[PDB]
Amino acid sequence: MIQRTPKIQVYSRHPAENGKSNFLNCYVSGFHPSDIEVDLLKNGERIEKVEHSDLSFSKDWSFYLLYYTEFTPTEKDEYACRVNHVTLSQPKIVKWDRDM
Amino acid sequence: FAPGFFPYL
Amino acid sequence: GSHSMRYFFTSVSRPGRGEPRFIAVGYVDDTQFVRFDSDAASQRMEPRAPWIEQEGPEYWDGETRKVKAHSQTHRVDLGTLRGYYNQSEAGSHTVQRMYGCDVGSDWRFLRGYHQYAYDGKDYIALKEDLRSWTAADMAAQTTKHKWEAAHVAEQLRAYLEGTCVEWLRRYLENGKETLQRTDAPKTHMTHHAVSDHEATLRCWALSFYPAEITLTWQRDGEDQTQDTELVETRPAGDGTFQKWAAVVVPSGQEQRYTCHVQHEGLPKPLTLRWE
Repeated sequence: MIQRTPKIQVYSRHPAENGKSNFLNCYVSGFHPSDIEVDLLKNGERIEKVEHSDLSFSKDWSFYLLYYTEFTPTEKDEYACRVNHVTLSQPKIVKWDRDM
Repeated sequence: FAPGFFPYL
Repeated sequence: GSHSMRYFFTSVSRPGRGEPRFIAVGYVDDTQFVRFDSDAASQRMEPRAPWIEQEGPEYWDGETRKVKAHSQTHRVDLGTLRGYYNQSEAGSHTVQRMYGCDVGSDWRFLRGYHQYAYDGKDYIALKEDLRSWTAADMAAQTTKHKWEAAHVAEQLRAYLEGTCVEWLRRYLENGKETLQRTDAPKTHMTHHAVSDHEATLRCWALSFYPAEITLTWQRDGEDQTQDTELVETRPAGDGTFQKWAAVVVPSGQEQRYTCHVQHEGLPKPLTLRWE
């Protein structure tokens, strides 16, 4: 069976500013097949209010999805995206960096 | 507006 | 500027965990406007953009009847391909289907699309002439012969060159505020020391629409494509897009590098230099 590994980008909607509300995004793309687990974490803990876009795909047939949640960045709080998929032996964790 | 004809493989 | 309409459909079998999952989505350029999900409670086509929301009940009812009908065709199709490849009933399989039309700057038909994939690979596709088919293999030749005898290509061509384009234009007019908007990227650069003799220069483009953009770095006016890290264009969540490009520079050489930005919303291409 064809199997393609997801590209992962963790980022905010607006340029981060301590004390101001925004949205934290985790964009997953280029993967196949479609089952995938995507979580957003706050200082190691899984956030509960996470939404996602409707499954869609690119011209090469690979899938893409957007996961997101409302958040207010702080100097100290650390955020990350954790993804699981058949192509990965372990869960892949990407940390949010404000200049990325 | 989606097409209204439904063919089968 | 050129425009497009597209419908993307996904069917996934779940052997023994109820019927297959079916998800349908529709787009106008890069803005999504409708969806259908077989696991949801409504069982109806649903609005995903504010401008389609006040189409009346006759539109919604017709789109719901059509998308249900497509769902059921994909339920039969999964069994048919299972026979064509002589596969067991215990594996999970995926069928994908797309169709669309592109119009040019004059809003006139430019091109039409219709194709299928099975488990991630091309299965059958309508050619650009809208009269012939491209069959990927032996199983797909069987579908092609069926479709040729039933004159399916003729039926698709009248939709792609007629109906598709008419409703695309209607949507372009009704959602004009959203759909005919051009938002130029807000740009800026960041500088960060990685070591005592190298630094990362990052070039950003934010809040732009539509998605298409060209963003590159140059050293003394010469292309730096193999030394640039380019991320994929991505959604901000509010209908706009984002993108960045970075290069690692030797400290002291910042002034040799230029970031070049090209986009529909800009009067003239942009040239930025850290200084």
